[PDB]
This record gives sequence, structure tokens and C-alpha cells, in this order.
Amino acid sequence: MQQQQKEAELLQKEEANIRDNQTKIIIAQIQSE
Amino acid sequence: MQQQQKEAELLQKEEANIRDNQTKIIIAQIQSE
Repeated sequence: MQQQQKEAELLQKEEANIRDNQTKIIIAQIQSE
Repeated sequence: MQQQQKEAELLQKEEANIRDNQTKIIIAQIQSE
């Protein structure tokens, strides 16, 4: 359960980080308007 | 209970982080005005 504990928070950080990268490109396209 | 303790603060950080990303796009659209 401690591994099912930690594997959740490990994938939490990578998908949080893509979501910051997804917004950093879409802020650029509205600045390209 | 300690896992119900920690799973609350783990989802707390991811939804806090989307809410920062939600505001970083909406500040850009009013700057696109």
C-alpha cells in the first residue's frame, strides 16, 4: 500500500508538470494573436 | 487515517496547482484585450 501510496504522488508530479507546460505554450499563442 | 490524512493533502497540491494554471491563462486573455 505504501508503494500504491507513492506511485500515486509520483505520477501526480509528472502530470502536474505537463499541465504547466501545456499552459506555457497556450499563453504564447494568444500572445501571438 | 494517516493515508486519508495524506491523500487529502496530495490532492490539495494538484488542485491548487491547476488553479494557478487556470489564472495564468486568464491573465493572458485580458492582456490580449
